[PDB]
Amino acid sequence: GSHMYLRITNIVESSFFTKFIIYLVVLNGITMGLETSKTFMQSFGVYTTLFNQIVITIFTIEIILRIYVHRISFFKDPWSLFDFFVVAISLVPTSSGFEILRVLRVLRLFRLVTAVPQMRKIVSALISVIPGMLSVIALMTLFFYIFAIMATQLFGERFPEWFGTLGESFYTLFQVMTLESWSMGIVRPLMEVYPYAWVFFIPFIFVVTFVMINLVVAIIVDAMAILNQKEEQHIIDEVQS
Amino acid sequence: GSHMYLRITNIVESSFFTKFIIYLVVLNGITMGLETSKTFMQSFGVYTTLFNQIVITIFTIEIILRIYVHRISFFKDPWSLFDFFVVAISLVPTSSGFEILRVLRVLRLFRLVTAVPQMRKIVSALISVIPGMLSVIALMTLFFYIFAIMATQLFGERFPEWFGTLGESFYTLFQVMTLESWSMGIVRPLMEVYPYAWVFFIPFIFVVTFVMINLVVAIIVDAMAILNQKEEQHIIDEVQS
Amino acid sequence: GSHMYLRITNIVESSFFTKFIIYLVVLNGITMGLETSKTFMQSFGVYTTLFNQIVITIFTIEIILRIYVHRISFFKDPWSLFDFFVVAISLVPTSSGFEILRVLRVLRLFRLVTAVPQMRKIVSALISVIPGMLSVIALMTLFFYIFAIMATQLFGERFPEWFGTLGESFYTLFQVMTLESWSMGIVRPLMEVYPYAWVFFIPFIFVVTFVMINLVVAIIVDAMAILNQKEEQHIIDEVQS
Amino acid sequence: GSHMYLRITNIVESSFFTKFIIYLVVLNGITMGLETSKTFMQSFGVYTTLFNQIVITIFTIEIILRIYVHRISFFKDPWSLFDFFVVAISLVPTSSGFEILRVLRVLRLFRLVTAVPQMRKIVSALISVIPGMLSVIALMTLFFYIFAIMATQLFGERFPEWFGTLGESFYTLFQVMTLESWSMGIVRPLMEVYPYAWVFFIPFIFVVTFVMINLVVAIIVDAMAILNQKEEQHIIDEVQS
Ligand SMILES: CCCCCCCCCCCCCC(=O)OC[C@H](COP(=O)(O)OCC[N+](C)(C)C)OC(=O)CCCCCCCCCCCCC
Ligand SMILES: CCCCCCCCCCCCCC(=O)OC[C@H](COP(=O)(O)OCC[N+](C)(C)C)OC(=O)CCCCCCCCCCCCC
Ligand SMILES: CCCCCCCCCCCCCC(=O)OC[C@H](COP(=O)(O)OCC[N+](C)(C)C)OC(=O)CCCCCCCCCCCCC
Ligand SMILES: CCCCCCCCCCCCCC(=O)OC[C@H](COP(=O)(O)OCC[N+](C)(C)C)OC(=O)CCCCCCCCCCCCC
Ligand SMILES: CCCCCCCCCCCCCC(=O)OC[C@H](COP(=O)(O)OCC[N+](C)(C)C)OC(=O)CCCCCCCCCCCCC
Ligand SMILES: CCCCCCCCCCCCCC(=O)OC[C@H](COP(=O)(O)OCC[N+](C)(C)C)OC(=O)CCCCCCCCCCCCC
Ligand SMILES: CCCCCCCCCCCCCC(=O)OC[C@H](COP(=O)(O)OCC[N+](C)(C)C)OC(=O)CCCCCCCCCCCCC
Ligand SMILES: CCCCCCCCCCCCCC(=O)OC[C@H](COP(=O)(O)OCC[N+](C)(C)C)OC(=O)CCCCCCCCCCCCC
Ligand SMILES: CCCCCCCCCCCCCC(=O)OC[C@H](COP(=O)(O)OCC[N+](C)(C)C)OC(=O)CCCCCCCCCCCCC
Ligand SMILES: CCCCCCCCCCCCCC(=O)OC[C@H](COP(=O)(O)OCC[N+](C)(C)C)OC(=O)CCCCCCCCCCCCC
Ligand SMILES: OC[C@H]1O[C@@H](O)[C@H](O)[C@@H](O)[C@@H]1O
Repeated sequence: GSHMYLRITNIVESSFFTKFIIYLVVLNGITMGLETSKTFMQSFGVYTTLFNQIVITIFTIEIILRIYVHRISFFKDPWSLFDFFVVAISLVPTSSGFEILRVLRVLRLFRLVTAVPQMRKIVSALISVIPGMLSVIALMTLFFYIFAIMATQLFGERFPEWFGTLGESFYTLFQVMTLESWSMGIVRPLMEVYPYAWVFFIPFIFVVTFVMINLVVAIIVDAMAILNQKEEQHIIDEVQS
Repeated sequence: GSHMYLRITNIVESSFFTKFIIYLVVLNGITMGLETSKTFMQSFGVYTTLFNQIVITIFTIEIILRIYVHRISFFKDPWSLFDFFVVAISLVPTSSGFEILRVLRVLRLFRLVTAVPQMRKIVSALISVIPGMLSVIALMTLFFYIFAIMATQLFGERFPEWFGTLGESFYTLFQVMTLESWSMGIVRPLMEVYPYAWVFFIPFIFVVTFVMINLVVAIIVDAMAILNQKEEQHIIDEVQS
Repeated sequence: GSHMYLRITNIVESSFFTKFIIYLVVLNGITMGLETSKTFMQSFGVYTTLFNQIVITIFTIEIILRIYVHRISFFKDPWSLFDFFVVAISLVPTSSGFEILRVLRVLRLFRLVTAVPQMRKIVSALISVIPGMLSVIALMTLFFYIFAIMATQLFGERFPEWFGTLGESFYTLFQVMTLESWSMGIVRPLMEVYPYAWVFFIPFIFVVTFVMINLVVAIIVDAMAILNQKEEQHIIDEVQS
Repeated sequence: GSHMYLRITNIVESSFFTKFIIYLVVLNGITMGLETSKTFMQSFGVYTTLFNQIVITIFTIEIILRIYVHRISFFKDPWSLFDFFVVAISLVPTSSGFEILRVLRVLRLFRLVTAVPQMRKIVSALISVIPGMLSVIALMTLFFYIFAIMATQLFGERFPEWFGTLGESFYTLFQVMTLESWSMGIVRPLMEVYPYAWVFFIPFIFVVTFVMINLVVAIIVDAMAILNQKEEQHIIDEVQS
């Protein structure tokens, strides 16, 4: 709380600071689309590469400033950690030879989420449902795991591409979950060799489908139940009192 | 409010006027189906072309009359603006050389929506949900935008048809959203060259799917919550009073 | 109400009568599966053909008896009319030369629905939702109709199989509604010739999808609202009284 | 209740016993994944085969102990019966020559469900919805059965792979239910020979789809109705009393 501390603290926390960052993101966003065209890149490429290095500099300063202001409270904020790791990624230099990190640089456009509070509320809303499903996700994954193992050893030898490997079978089973080509592309070919392959995949399709629908039904109905508790208690004690 | 004004105002606003338009639309509707058959067109084509020019004349008169009656209130009515722009389109002549406008002429059948009030209520109902989703739509589109950029530069060089271009990648990503052939048609081919391509598309499939379902769940549950507020207040103050 | 009338009326209305019919249906049901195997048919075919003619005789008698008992009240009962028309179909003889009616004979197994009251309740439940959707169905069909006409004339000339005809276009548009191969099978081929074909089908996919989901959401939420009216009135007037 | 009985009864019922089993399952689970790699199997295969025989021994002892403790109450517990039949399967020796039972051995990983009570609650939750649907399932299956018979005899002769047989037709009809390639893969080929085949499959697609959605809607709305009964009674009699 020194006098130097509050100097920067009043900047960082200013609406102009936030607004300025958003301007940059929206600008670097448009810039990253244009960088997609080799035509544009041949003409104006050096400009954009610099604007890019400019922006990432600013964002590094910015993240350093917020760390001064917020201190340990910054590394316990998920939105700040995200901003951190996105900016960290952008710093690993293009010479790294692993172009994956060059492409991951686009994740900085997600600042337009962490910085706009109406976006934060949505993402928070969406994510909020997930912790109640962790056990169902675990059940589903165990299920996938068991069936991946059985598939690999029923079909891996004749169908190595689809089932030669735990991973390949996981992949194929996820594909059948989405029902994408599950019969013409997978199970019908399978059955020219394993005529009962349908006894594996149909029940797999039933379970996995039943569970997902039931997840959604339970979420709606159990929420409506809580809304009803809060209304019961209110009505019932405006009557008692 | 002159005496000439109300002369036409009583026509325009008459049930017979409305009924007459609907008759025409339903007639021009049947006519536009028959115009689809070259057989029919070879026999009776000139008849229909004229009936068509007739109807569009009437509709132009009609729209002019409603503008006299309603004045500035007409250009603040979305149903009137629609009727306007559909009739405007039909006026651009067949010589224009841009047959798109010739085909857009079919949109005049949508008068059967703007003119029948039971239809207006449905469309109004449906559209009513949209303004609350604008922020989610924006989040989704930003998401698509970020992933379109990463895809274009991970896969555009070897897969120009599916990913050579921001637009092509947008297209393909929408296709994967609907899950149409996402694995046999897209990701499996992709992985003969980029074995980890599944680390891109599966999480993309999870997010986009999770969000859409969660949109629907939130709409049902948040509405049921409002219905519960209005019932709380009623019950609670018939008790207080 | 004569003494002969009630003689048969007590049979027709007896539990044994109903039970007997169900036995027959379940028996003719098993029989119609076995008739599917040419092996079985070569061995036991003449037996089954007769059992079949037997059963349809009985059912004709049965339907005649119920008409005596129920009189005009029988032709105002949808379950009876169904039983009627299914038995009518079975009477048109195999010599007719239109094997469609030979196959429609299988519809008599649906007696196992019209005769078992737990089934009747389900089907009644399901059908009950439909009259409230008639206007939405009409909107959807008008929509399909307008888009079928535009598609036929944008794409019918180069793509006669998918769009050469109002009917063909209806078909294809229903296929795109279910999203079956809409992109790899239809729109991607289309775009090698009409690069903007995506401006037609994507918005078509949005509308048709939006509407169906919104139909379901409205049904759940509007029902929950009615359940809330009936509970309001009860609570509110046990308080008033 | 002898003194020897309670000796083992206190073990079986101990938290350490349960915990120990779970450790084993999670260990044999990891082991069954590694057994998937021929590389690993060539190096460490004999180890795993023994660990496997070890674990199944333990589980046999374990199941015998729980039978002593629980007696007839064990064969009326579905979770115990499952554990039983999974362990029974594992006992049939590898010499049996029916490798299906060798693969079914993986089902022992489902102990991680029967033994962890948070999992039991989920599966119990999910299964709980099913008994109310039995009649709808029956209606659906009758429906499939009737349509399988009609399809087999309309299309079995020209399309033996898809419809030559009651079973083949069942399969294909389930495929059309999931909408997987129903048009490009099935109905479009069908219509080059049977131009009206769409009069069969489209209504089939409507019914089967309508029913499934309606099942889900009814489940949500009928539950919300019960939640409303329990809240009515509470509110209404805190007012009466
Ligand atoms: C109602 C909820 C439903 C949730 C269902 C979840 C069930 C599990 C989903 C798994 C998805 C499919 C994963 C997959 O593709 O597996 C690949 C990997 C290893 O494969 P690998 O052999 O490297 O590569 C296969 C492709 N190839 C041969 C061309 C290189 O295989 C693995 O290594 C297995 C990875 C397991 C991932 C578990 C994901 C947890 C879900 C997170 C929750 C998100 C909520 C929004
Ligand atoms: C009862 C359950 C208890 C919990 C158990 C959870 C942990 C299980 C881990 C099992 C790990 C098994 C890994 C494995 O077998 O890898 C197989 C393959 C590699 O095959 P390999 O033949 O070694 O490749 C040789 C390559 N070459 C020729 C070039 C030399 O590589 C792959 O296929 C990739 C491996 C994907 C593993 C996916 C793991 C899913 C975890 C699910 C957890 C569920 C918890 C409830
Ligand atoms: C839960 C809500 C979910 C909403 C998700 C929305 C996410 C975004 C959907 C985008 C849909 C796909 C658009 C698409 O095809 O992109 C094409 C264009 C430019 O492509 P272009 O390169 O011209 O042509 C590609 C095809 N080709 C090469 C054969 C000519 O690409 C563009 O120019 C991008 C256009 C962006 C459109 C944004 C649409 C907003 C949705 C409206 C809300 C409707 C509610 C009923
Ligand atoms: C952090 C985000 C901030 C917000 C940013 C939103 C605005 C972004 C606009 C980016 C515009 C980039 C346009 C672009 O790169 O076009 C690429 C291609 C043309 O490639 P090009 O190589 O120029 O074609 C040469 C043709 N030749 C050979 C015959 C001479 O043409 C195409 O591929 C069509 C371009 C489709 C653009 C789709 C725009 C989606 C907007 C999403 C907005 C999300 C807001 C939350
Ligand atoms: C995990 C949840 C993520 C959710 C957000 C999505 C993030 C995006 C992940 C993107 C992964 C894309 C992987 C892929 O296959 O892309 C292609 C690259 C490069 O191909 P490469 O393997 O170099 O083969 C080149 C062959 N050649 C020379 C003949 C052309 O392949 C590679 O270089 C493989 C490298 C694997 C990277 C793994 C990245 C982990 C996720 C990123 C960090 C989280 C951000 C929130
Ligand atoms: C949320 C509700 C969604 C409802 C959406 C309904 C929208 C309309 C659905 C239409 C379905 C597709 C009909 C179709 O395939 O059209 C074929 C016919 C004439 O085709 P045609 O040229 O004879 O044959 C085409 C095939 N070919 C060339 C190989 C012989 O084309 C016609 O003749 C048109 C027939 C219009 C049928 C209208 C159906 C009303 C729906 C009934 C409600 C059921 C509720 C359970
Ligand atoms: C503003 C809307 C007002 C309401 C209008 C509703 C009534 C519309 C009826 C239109 C009837 C048009 C029939 C038509 O054009 O048929 C075209 C084709 C036959 O083509 P054609 O070239 O004659 O075949 C010649 C055969 N050859 C070479 C062997 C001699 O045959 C076909 O393609 C089959 C025709 C399918 C008709 C589907 C009708 C859907 C009704 C939707 C109603 C919506 C109400 C809200
Ligand atoms: C809203 C609820 C929706 C429920 C819808 C249920 C409707 C019926 C589903 C039937 C699923 C398809 C069964 C199927 O593939 O049929 C095959 C068998 C005999 O086929 P088969 O000729 O041996 O083999 C065909 C394949 N081939 C030629 C290559 C060897 O065909 C048969 O033998 C018939 C088997 C009937 C099974 C009935 C299943 C009851 C559902 C259980 C409820 C689960 C709830 C989680
Ligand atoms: C009104 C309804 C009353 C209830 C009726 C329920 C019971 C129906 C049972 C019917 C059994 C018919 C079995 C049948 O026809 O099998 C046909 C084929 C075998 O064909 P086949 O030509 O004998 O094979 C000869 C093989 N060869 C050349 C090597 C010598 O093999 C197959 O295709 C497999 C058979 C699949 C049977 C699926 C049964 C579904 C039950 C649905 C029950 C619904 C209850 C509400
Ligand atoms: C409308 C809602 C219905 C809902 C319940 C479903 C009822 C089932 C309808 C079945 C329609 C099947 C039509 C179809 O394409 O089947 C094939 C037949 C016969 O083929 P065909 O056209 O004779 O060509 C033979 C060519 N050859 C000599 C070289 C082999 O094709 C024909 O013979 C065409 C005949 C069209 C029959 C139209 C039937 C109307 C519906 C049945 C009455 C309602 C029952 C509730
Ligand atoms: O206590 C919080 C502090 O953590 C340290 O790691 C940093 O160097 C400081 O700048 C930060 O304020």
